[PDB]
Amino acid sequence: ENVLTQSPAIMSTSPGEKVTMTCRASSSVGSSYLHWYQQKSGASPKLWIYSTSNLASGVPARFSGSGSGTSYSLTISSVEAEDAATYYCQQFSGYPLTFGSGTKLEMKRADAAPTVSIFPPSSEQLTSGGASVVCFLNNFYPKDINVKWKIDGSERQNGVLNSWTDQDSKDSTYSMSSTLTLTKDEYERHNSYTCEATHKTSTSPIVKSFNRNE
Amino acid sequence: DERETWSGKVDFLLSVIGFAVDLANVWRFPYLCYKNGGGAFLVPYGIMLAVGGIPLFYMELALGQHNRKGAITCWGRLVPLFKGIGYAVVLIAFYVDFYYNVIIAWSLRFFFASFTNSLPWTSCNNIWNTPNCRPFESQGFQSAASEYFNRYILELNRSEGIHDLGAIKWDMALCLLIVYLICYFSLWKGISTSGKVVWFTALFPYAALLILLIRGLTLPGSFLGIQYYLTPNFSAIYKAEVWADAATQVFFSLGPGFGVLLAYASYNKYHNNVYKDALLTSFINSATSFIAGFVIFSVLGYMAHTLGVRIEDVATEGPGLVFVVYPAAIATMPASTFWALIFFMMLATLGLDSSFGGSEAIITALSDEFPKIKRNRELFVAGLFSLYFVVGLASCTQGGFYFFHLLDRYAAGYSILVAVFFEAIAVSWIYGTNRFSEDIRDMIGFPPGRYWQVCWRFVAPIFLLFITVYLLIGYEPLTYADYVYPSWANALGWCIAGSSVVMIPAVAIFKLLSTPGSLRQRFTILTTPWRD
Amino acid sequence: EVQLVESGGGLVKPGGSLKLSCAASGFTFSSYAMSWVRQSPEKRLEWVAEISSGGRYIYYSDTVTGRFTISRDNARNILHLEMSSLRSEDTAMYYCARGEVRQRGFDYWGQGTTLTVSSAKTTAPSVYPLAPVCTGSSVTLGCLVKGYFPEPVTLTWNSGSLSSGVHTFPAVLQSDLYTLSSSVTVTSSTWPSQSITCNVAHPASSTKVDKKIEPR
Ligand SMILES: CC(C)CCC[C@@H](C)[C@H]1CC[C@H]2[C@@H]3CC=C4C[C@@H](O)CC[C@]4(C)[C@H]3CC[C@]12C
Ligand SMILES: CNCC[C@H](Oc1ccccc1OC)c1ccccc1
Ligand SMILES: [Cl-]
Ligand code: NA
Ligand code: NA
Repeated sequence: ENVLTQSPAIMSTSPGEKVTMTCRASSSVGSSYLHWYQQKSGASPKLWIYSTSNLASGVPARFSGSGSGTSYSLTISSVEAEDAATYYCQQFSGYPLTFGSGTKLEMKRADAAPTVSIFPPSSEQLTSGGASVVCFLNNFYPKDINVKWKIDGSERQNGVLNSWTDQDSKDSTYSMSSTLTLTKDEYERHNSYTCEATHKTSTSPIVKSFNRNE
Repeated sequence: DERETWSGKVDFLLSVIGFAVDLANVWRFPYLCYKNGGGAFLVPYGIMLAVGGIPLFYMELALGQHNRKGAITCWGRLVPLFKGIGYAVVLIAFYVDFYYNVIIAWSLRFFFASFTNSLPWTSCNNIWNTPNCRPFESQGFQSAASEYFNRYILELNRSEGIHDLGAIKWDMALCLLIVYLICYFSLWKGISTSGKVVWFTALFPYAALLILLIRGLTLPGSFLGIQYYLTPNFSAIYKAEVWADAATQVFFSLGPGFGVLLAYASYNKYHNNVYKDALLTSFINSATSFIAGFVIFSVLGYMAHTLGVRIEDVATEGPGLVFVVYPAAIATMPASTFWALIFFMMLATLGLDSSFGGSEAIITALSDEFPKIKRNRELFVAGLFSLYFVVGLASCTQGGFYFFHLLDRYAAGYSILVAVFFEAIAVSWIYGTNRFSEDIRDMIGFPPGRYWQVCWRFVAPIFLLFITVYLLIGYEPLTYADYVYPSWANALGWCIAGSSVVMIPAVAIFKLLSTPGSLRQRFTILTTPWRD
Repeated sequence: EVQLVESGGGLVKPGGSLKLSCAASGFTFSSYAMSWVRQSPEKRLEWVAEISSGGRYIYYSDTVTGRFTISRDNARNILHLEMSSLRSEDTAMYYCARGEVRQRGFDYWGQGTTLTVSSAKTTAPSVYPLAPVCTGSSVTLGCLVKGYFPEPVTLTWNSGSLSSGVHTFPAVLQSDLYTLSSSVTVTSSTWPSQSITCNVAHPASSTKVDKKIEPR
């Protein structure tokens, strides 16, 4: 097959900025056979640019494409906030039809520190014989963040489920939940529980903790 | 089933170009402009070209590239019921080779006769002349070039008709031999060599046309001829005869549904953009005709101005124009020998690559249906051209022109019109535009517009019928000058013309009475295409 | 005017067999070539199969060929995709897509339909209410939806009355089971003076649970 590689995978962009994402093919593609699609979150892809030069209907003039052979690109003269989406290149030159790995447009914003909450296992889960300590980290930027779990001052690094949210539509921040999961016995043999988040917005890790005696 | 293919895109293009353009561009197209209102004739010609010829031209090329088989096999695979179209088409191409190539023979004969300080058709004091000879065309008289072509080259005066072919012109038989020797050694290895011979035979006419255009325009009175050529008379557009001449010219000058574009395109790559090929080649064919018009009438005006000859007597069509009228002007201008040799070599190459296509249409259509001769190409076409030559000697006799003229008015004129008519009906109604538009989309990436579909379905059959009816209305028992053909000659002509069309029901009735089931259950099997 | 709706799809064990469909309306369906394009979990696009305007031309991708079969109904305007010998790599959002013209690509896409191929067992979620560690200007409450399969789950707060300050985190598969969490943030006055309830709905297990957060 003719595999299409798109770069970058993820692109951070403030509205007003000019950006250029590229689509590179393993084999030569006819200029009239490479197309571009935009896909908003939770929606079906739309034909954006066909034959790498021609904008589909509805597509703002700010969008354009260029390229030939094995190197193509989608260029936006002036990014708007409504351009936050994933862009796929596709060749219909030869079978099998292939799409590109995709390029995701994410917006920029001032760096935000995470408001952080820690939660002890519910009494209800404790009856079941399990114990999940949950740590929330909300409305921060940029996306990448690093938690660490401590039990009685000692670091624990297993039984953890981390989950980021996608970029929020208006504020443009992110959120991440960490879930330390222990057994019933493991949870009660200790007392102090701690989760810290190292994020670039501070170089001192914010700390949230509780103990089983208050 | 993956066959040979063109050793280059240009090889195919020049093959189609070479086939499409021939003497008709030179000797019919400009005369029509002249007859039917000059530049005003371009309107019915252009419209009939847009809605009649080019759709049919495009259709056959697509059919060729898609099914990838010759005429007989392709139509059998398209519609089993109408497979006889393939046979009807092939034996038409077969009939034409019997008389068409002698035009090329006449070309070479004049080409050899032009190796002289003085061109022999200039004077009236030669051994082959009569008191009725005058230096140029005149009402009530004969011209020195007419008497040269008739009393010397053809020796036609020594024939009392088609019953009396008389002796054989061995100087003409030799030229016809040379023609087939060229045709042989261009087609015996297939398109690998034929696609290279067309680099000369299809490009030399443009080399010749260019310097005949310059020489034509530099002549005094040249602009006068262009006036006669293109002075618009839109009153012609209101005339139905003008449209019919336009429609007829467009059809026969593009040659669609003749089995040759089919054969040529059958060697194309499957995903080749045959739509661009159809438009490019169609234009070049008509553009060549337009250019050739200037080439011809620039010299025609020169004659009417500096030679004192009526325009009515020189603005003619057919072999009278390039074997008599045009060389007559050539022999009067400086460096006459140069322009003679080039002209005659133009007309020769102008027919050769057409003769290639006609023949190749046969050889390809047979190789796809019969593996026996696909394995033995050289042996087959040697027997073919030998058959051509043997009977072609009848065209080399003193009454040879009478033989040529008979076939010309019967062999392919009517037969192919109703053949292509059934072709349009077969693909647009039996095979359907739906399936054909689908085939084309798979090839070139996109389906034909609603325009082509409407034209293939409604305009094309009416277009073809508008011509068939027209050739029938203007019918007249075959004559030539004072000479009137005997009734049996006319009867034989309709047999030759009929032996083609009769293949349509003959195989239809045949394959019907070869089918299991019911009458409703014959048509479905014989209606369902090969792809199943 | 132009509308494409995919139907079928759902949970299927490996080797299983299902038939996806797409109902087209707003255009001459018999005049256009349709395609099936599937999306990875990872939100990657992969072409599956193409069928011409008359079904006389079919193309499959290498992963799909021999197992899937694309069909057409030009009478009722329906595109079909039968799947057999299903593998866990076939899990995707399957899109009804139409392009007649190679040169123009796929100008219309359907809403899609989700196919899940897994040997994982359909379990019901354990919904755990969360009250925070026994005060600031605002309070943050949570809800843990643990150990369920398959996707999706529908989580709202107080009948979905409040949508501000809520962050529901996408599910993550661990040992063939999904765990999902969510947080809500309200003014410290609002809670616990008022009731904040977690509304979790897992249709695959017919589970509807409403847990509300107690301060203690
Ligand atoms: C006689 C004067 C006035 C006009 C001369 C016309 C000449 C220059 C034109 C007419 C037909 C043309 C050719 C027909 C099409 C092709 C195929 C293309 O892939 C390469 C160019 C080539 C080979 C063209 C070269 C230029 C050409 C030869
Ligand atoms: C488009 N070009 C015109 C030549 C056209 O094709 C042929 C040329 C030579 C042999 C067979 C031909 O036809 C199959 C034609 C058609 C009818 C009568 C004479 C000539
Ligand atoms: Cl013409
Ligand atoms: Na012609
Ligand atoms: Na020719």
